[PDB]
Amino acid sequence: MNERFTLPAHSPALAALVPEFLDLARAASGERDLAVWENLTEHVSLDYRFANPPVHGPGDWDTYDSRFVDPAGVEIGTLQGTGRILYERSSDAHLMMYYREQLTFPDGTAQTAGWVDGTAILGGAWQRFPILGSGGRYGSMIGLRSFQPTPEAPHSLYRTHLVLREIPGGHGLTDPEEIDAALSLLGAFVGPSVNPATGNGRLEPP
Amino acid sequence: GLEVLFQGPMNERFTLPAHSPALAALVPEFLDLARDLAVWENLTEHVSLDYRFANPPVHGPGDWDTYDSRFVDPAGVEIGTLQGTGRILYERSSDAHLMMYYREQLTFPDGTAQTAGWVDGTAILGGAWQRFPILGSGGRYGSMIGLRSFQPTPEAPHSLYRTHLVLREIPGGHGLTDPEEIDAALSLLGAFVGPSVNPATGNGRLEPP
Ligand SMILES: [Br-]
Ligand SMILES: [Br-]
Ligand SMILES: [Br-]
Ligand SMILES: [Br-]
Repeated sequence: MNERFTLPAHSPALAALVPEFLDLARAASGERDLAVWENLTEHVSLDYRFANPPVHGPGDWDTYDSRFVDPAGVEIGTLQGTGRILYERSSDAHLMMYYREQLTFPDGTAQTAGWVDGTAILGGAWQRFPILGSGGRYGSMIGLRSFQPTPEAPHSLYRTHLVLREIPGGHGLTDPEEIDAALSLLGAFVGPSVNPATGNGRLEPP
Repeated sequence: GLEVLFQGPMNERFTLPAHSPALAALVPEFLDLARDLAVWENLTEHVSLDYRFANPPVHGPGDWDTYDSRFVDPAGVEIGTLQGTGRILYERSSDAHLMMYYREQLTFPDGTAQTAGWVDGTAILGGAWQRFPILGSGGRYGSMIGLRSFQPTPEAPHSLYRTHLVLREIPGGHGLTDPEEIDAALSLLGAFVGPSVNPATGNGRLEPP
C-alpha cells in the first residue's frame, strides 16, 4: 500500500522494540522478568582463520565458544559465536567485522548480531550487541550484551554484562529476516558507523 | 557522562549514547509518513553512472561507482539533482549476494538532504524497488525525514529510474547535526527498508561464501 512509502508489515513490531530498549537503559540500574548478569568473566576459546596471512584483513573469519562465569565462580551460561572481517571503511580504513552469537542458559536461549570496528576493540573499547531472546524464559526478552577484552588476555578473557528483560506479549519475532531487522534496528543505538561520508563524495576502497 | 544516556558505573551494564532519545523520536515519524510535506511521485530519474571494477570481468568486492541523477517530474520540470556513491563490500555468507553501501546528497532549489543504506547487488538485478531513508540537511528540508524509493526502468536500467521522494517536517526538527548521530539515524531507519547484511547460515559459521 502506497508505492511512495512501502514499509514491511512487521514495521510496527520493530518500532515497539525501541521504547522498550530505551526504558531498559533506565530500568537497568535497579513486575517484568528481568535477567541481569553483571561483572561476568567470559572465557573465550577463539579459532581465527586468515585469508592472506600474516596480515589481518578482509576475508578473515573466526568461531568461538565462551563460558560466562559470575564472580562467585558459577557458570551461568555459554555462547557460540562467528565473525567475519568484511571490508575497510572508505573514511579511515578501519577493519569492519560482523558477528552473530547464540547464547545458551540452563533454562533457555537468546541471540545477538552486530558490527565491530577492528581499530576500536584493539584499543580496549566496550563492544555492545543487542540481544533478542529465542527460547525459555528469555523468549519474550530483548537486551544488551556488553564485553571488554581484558588488557592481560584480550582474546581469551573478557569482562561481560548480559541484561535481558521481558516486554509485554514478547517481541513476537520468529522469521529470521524480521529478527535480523530487529537486531539492525537496536544495533543502530550501540554499533559503529559502517561507512561515514569521506568528504570528497566518493566511497573509494582505501 | 557527556556521551552517555545515564552516567555512572551502575549503567556500565547498559550504556546507550546521549542522543538515543532523538533517534527513538524518528521511528514513529518515519512510520507515520505512509499516510510542511514535500512529495514527488513518478519522477523520471536521469542517472549518469561512472562504474569501476577491481577484478573484471567478474562482479565482486572492490567494485564501486559515482552517479549524478536529475529528478524530472512528469511535466518535464527538473525538480532537483543527486550525487551518489556506492561500494561492493562483501559476499553474504548465506547465499553469496553482493552487499553494497551507498551515500547520496540531494540538492533542490530550496535546500538539501542526504541518504545512506545497504543494497543487495543480486536483488537490484531482479528490478526490485530500492529504498533509502532521507534526512534533511539544509534550507526547507533541514527539519525533515523521508524515504527515497527507486526502480531501474526495464527499457533503461543503467540510465533511467522511476523514483519517488517523500520528505516531511518534524516540529523542532530531527535535531541531528554531527556525522555520528546522522549515520546512526540513517542506520536506525534503514533497518525497516534495507536488506539483511548477513543472515544466519544455519551451520553457525559466517564462513566467506
Ligand atoms: Br589472549
Ligand atoms: Br562519501
Ligand atoms: Br555508583
Ligand atoms: Br552464522
